[PDB]
Amino acid sequence: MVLSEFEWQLVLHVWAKVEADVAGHGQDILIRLFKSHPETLEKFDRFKHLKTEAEMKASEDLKKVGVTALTALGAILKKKGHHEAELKPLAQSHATKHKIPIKYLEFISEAIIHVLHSRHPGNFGACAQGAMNKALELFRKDIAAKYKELGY
Ligand code: HEM
Repeated sequence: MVLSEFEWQLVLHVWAKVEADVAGHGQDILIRLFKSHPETLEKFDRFKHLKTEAEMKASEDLKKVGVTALTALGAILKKKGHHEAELKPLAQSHATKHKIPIKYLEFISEAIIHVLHSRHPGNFGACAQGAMNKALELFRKDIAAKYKELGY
């Protein structure tokens, strides 16, 4: 699949808004992921003992991990699909080191959309949501291709 230039424009304008508060978006995304899908927290050896939303909000480690993920995602999105070099190492680490199934990447994609809608009323309508859904789908499909090459 491919996104149109117009779809990329929508994605990257949204992402530039995310960049005004990367840490806050990252915290909200991971907390939404862990509350909606608690099994995902087990994959985080650095902070899998966290239990409550208040503990998660007080964790500097959770915040830093969220910032790193959003930073990498932003760098990849800015390649507008031409992201082979940037995405390959990430796909490899998630297959082999972190052991993240595709279903968990679907869960985090849902969390991203949810948080974008929650944090950006009036600036995240149907056009932007559809474009971001497609960009995240492309990201997941390209990761899945690398997973298949590894037999994961
Ligand atoms: C938008 C999707 C995601 C992006 C862009 C992303 C990006 C990253 C990056 C850049 C790193 C550090 C470098 C590396 O190890 O490759 C990382 C680490 C990690 N990721 Fe992801 N990730 C994503 C989704 C996920 C999901 C859904 C999970 C688990 C359910 C996960 C689990 C981990 C873990 C456990 C680490 C190590 C964290 C730590 O150091 O404590 N990632 N991720």
